[PDB]
Amino acid sequence: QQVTLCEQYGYWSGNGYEINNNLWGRDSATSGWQCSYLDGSSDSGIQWHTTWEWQGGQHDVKSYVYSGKQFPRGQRITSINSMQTSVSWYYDTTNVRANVAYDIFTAADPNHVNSSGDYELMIWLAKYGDVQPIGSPVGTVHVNGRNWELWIGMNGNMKVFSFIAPSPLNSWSGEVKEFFNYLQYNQGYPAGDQHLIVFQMGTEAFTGGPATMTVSHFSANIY
Repeated sequence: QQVTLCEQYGYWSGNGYEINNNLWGRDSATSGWQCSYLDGSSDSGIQWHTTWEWQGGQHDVKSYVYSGKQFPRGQRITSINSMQTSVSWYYDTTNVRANVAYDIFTAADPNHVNSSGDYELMIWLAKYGDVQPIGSPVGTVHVNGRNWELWIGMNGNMKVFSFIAPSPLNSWSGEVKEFFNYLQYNQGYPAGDQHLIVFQMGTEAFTGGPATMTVSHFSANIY
């Protein structure tokens, strides 16, 4: 398809969802391109896909195109009752260096710019090739009925918690409050002083292609 977004930061919004052709790191590449496509949307979720090829800058993310759930600013993490989400996705080739991940920012200032936060929570449903999260792994943790390798890193002032699935999860239904709750009581995360800034699902593309990630369904319910 209904909408095609090939420009850097090309953007679509509808039904409480959005897509951003978020090619933030494209200058790191020696060549390449990427488009994002809206296949359909309703109040209950969005269907979209992205196709890309990127070369050069081996360890650099070229893009994190995403579908975001829209929500009002000002929701304190401990006051949020549910951050339920469901996704089904597939890559047309595994011969890429890329991941599939949720990206979530929180900040003490509820009006923080949406490109960062005081804290970042990532949930990596798949990783292809030798790509690795920021920081270092601290062990396996059991969260929301599944096991994850937890990585902790620092990007400027922002502390980053990345939960990595042990094998690709092409379909996942989760309660993201369980991840914040785990962090609150095991990693010193000050959830009572933090507010939700973004809630996104997408793919970080490093190198390879042409490759397509198709998202058959993405939805979230935040209240």
